[PDB]
Amino acid sequence: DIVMTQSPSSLTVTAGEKVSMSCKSSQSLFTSGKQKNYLTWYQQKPGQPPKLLIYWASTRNSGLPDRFTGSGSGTDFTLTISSVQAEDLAVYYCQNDYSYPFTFGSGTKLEIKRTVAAPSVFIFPPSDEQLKSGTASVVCLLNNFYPREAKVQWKVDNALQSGNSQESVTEQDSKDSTYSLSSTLTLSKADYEKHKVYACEVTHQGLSSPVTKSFNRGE
Amino acid sequence: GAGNQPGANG
Amino acid sequence: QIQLVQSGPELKKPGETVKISCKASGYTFTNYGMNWVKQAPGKGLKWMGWINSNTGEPTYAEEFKGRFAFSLETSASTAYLQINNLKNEDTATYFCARWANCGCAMDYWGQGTTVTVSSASTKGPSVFPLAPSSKSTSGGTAALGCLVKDYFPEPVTVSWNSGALTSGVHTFPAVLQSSGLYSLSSVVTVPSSSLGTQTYICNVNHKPSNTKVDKKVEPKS
Ligand code: NA
Repeated sequence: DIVMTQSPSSLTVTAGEKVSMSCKSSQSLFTSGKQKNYLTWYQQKPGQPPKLLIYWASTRNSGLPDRFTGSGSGTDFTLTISSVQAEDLAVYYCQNDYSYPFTFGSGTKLEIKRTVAAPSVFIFPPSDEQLKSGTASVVCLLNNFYPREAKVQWKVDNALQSGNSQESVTEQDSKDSTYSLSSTLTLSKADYEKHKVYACEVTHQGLSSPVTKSFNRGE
Repeated sequence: GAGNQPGANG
Repeated sequence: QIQLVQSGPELKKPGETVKISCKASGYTFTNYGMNWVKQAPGKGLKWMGWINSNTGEPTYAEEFKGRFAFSLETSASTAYLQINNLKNEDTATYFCARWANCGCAMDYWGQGTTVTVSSASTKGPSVFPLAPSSKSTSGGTAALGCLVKDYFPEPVTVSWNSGALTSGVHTFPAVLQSSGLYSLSSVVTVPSSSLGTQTYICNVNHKPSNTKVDKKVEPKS
């Protein structure tokens, strides 16, 4: 059967550049009679179903921009993007459609390189409904930064914390290619009642010095 | 056309 | 105006049985065969098979023969996928997709159905506001959100203002907190002057526990 080898697995480019992704077969995908290729390109943006991009190896779907061109035949195929925009952050999949089984490729993940964006930092004290529940989550928001590497440290009454925090990073954004991070510190209401100053220290390459956002409990 | 005959020969 | 609508996400124990529906509308149903595609969480796409809408004949990929069944109900324009004797490896999102009129590509896709196979039982989330406060101020802009805490399994759906607010929204990937339950937060940045004239409502839907919550996130001070 047809094994679809895709290359490279992840590739990173600057916004505006043109790039190449490769799809290679085991056996040929040529009809020999219709002189048409049964290869299809699909795009999967995060959280969505796949979208049909290109069928018959170069024919574009209805409503598609003219910056995606793939034109291979036989056993070697390429998909190329003329000007990468921030909306093209996705995984690209080739599919054999010549014969059963109609195998997919492994996927190429395309990521964006941009300039440095310092994070804007917000802190949220726990809600009164949750404090009635017995727990207290304090949330620290790092918004719209690049690159992805970022250090976040919790200080409660200027005492660096080592447990009780969980972090989550977004995918790269569809409009400006940045990342967003949340760090959530989780204490009981009792341990929360025993301290006053809650602070979030943030270190990132866009900041000349690390930035601290803080509140005092009860304001 | 069809549609219910995928592939080269259906 | 062609839509494929799939049934909602389900939590099933190992050994149990699941059926997923795929109701198509907008085209003559019996002229376009129906494919199924598996996507394991964080992993790639695998083609499972397809069923003939005209004849009823299924065709399975070799890995899916035996525990998987494709069926149709033509009078309701609906395709069905059934997984028997559920294993751990069946936790995934299952897509139904339509053969294009070419026969060369898959044209219209459903939105996916996530099946989680686990002995554990459903927990519905609690929802707590992340109110704007001036500790939530940067530049001229304010941040606000919703904490969606202590739920099982994934997914939760979060929208804002019944889907009319999308710009500047970050819904974060959930963490697995140490209790085994999932926790998530959804945030938006808005202008700070418009707090007090705009309203921001987070809409949280956890289908496996039939939990729907609308929470108006109001300014603190
Ligand atoms: Na969280």
